[PDB]
Amino acid sequence: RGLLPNHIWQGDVTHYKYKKYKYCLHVWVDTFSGAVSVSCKKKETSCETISAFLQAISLLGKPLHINTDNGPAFLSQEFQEFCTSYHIKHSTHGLVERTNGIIKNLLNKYLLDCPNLPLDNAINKALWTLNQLNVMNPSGKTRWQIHH
Amino acid sequence: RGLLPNHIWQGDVTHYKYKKYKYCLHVWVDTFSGAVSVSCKKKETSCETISAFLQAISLLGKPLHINTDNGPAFLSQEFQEFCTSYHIKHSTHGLVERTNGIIKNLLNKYLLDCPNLPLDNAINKALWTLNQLNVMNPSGKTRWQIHH
Amino acid sequence: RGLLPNHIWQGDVTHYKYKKYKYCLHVWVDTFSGAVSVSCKKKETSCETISAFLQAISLLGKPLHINTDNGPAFLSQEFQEFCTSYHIKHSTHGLVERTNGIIKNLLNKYLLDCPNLPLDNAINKALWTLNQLNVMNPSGKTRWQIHH
Ligand SMILES: [Mg+2]
Ligand SMILES: [Mg+2]
Ligand SMILES: [Mg+2]
Repeated sequence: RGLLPNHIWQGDVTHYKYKKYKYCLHVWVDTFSGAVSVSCKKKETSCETISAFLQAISLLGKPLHINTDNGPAFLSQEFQEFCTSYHIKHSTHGLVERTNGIIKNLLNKYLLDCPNLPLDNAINKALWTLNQLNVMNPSGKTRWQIHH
Repeated sequence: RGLLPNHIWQGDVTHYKYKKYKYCLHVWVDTFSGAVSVSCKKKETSCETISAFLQAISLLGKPLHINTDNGPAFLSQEFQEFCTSYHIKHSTHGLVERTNGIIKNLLNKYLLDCPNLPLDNAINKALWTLNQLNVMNPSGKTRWQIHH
Repeated sequence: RGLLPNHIWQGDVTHYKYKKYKYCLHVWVDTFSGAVSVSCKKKETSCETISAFLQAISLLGKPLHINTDNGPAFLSQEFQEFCTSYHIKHSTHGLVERTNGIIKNLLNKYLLDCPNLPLDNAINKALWTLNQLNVMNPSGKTRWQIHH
């Protein structure tokens, strides 16, 4: 739906069980490039949501428009004030699901390749692998090449 | 005073009290874009000054010319050798104060939003928020957009 | 041998003794820009090799072609599958040695400047110093300027 990179992003929190803890993967994806940010958090309150959103922006640039679900972190006064103050349009009207699934498959593969190592490493390598290594179809480009 | 990004930077150390420790915020700011680096350090010796300066350069690019105060870390043989070896003009002739103040206000806001979380997180989110989110006047651009 | 940045990289693991432990510096260098990645690892199995290679790619971009020695991490089924899946040509035919030496000299200098601080800090500052600060001859440019 975005017409160029950083026009319109989609965001949701998805859940990932590892060692009997259910982590909150905060996931943002550009609707034009398919480029992704994901932050592994223990929670999904406004303090973690704003934080993941800043991580995403540091990696992808500032979006003009974000679309989320009606989850309460996204509807909090803290998140609306953030978006208003920094001129980010926020609406609340599949890309994220499909991106979640690709993330989780890479995350699982990296956990098994390196079982000794922390969850954060696997998330990181999943993230960078998807954006920079993965060649997309029909374009022949990576998300990173289309985005930047 | 700089004519384009990375022509001339201003640098100083400012102090920030948190939990009865006075941290040294090493702050560099581009005089053209207003783009900022800040590193939270426990000290301001040459080893920390060179380190913050490398953090700044990794984030902003290499400057042609830096201007500092006469603080001893900046006048150390270690810092002069660094600047000489890598062809960075160093002179020792408000932008930093005003930038300090904006940093500290964002840092305080993030500490109160997230009281449970470490100082480093608040510094980081202050830093990225100021460079990438904040829209400057009359230009309508962020520091990041002007700088890069 | 590369005709522009990210055409052809050279990679090897070199060893660095610090406090009676022999670390594995995984080193990648672009044959055109001379730009470098180095990751300090405890080991050189496929899990660490793929990880250092992702660190390198995050910093330098995705290469078309990599050349390594016949070390077993590079010949592992895991590393060949990685290269095949993401369309990176891998051959197994001085740049790395000379780069190792420059890295190690900067690493030693930073350890002595800051003896109190961890090895990882010295590696990091060595890495960024070499890519961004060091002016190369006859070009007058840093590795970073040529690469990006
Ligand atoms: Mg949701
Ligand atoms: Mg001072
Ligand atoms: Mg070898």
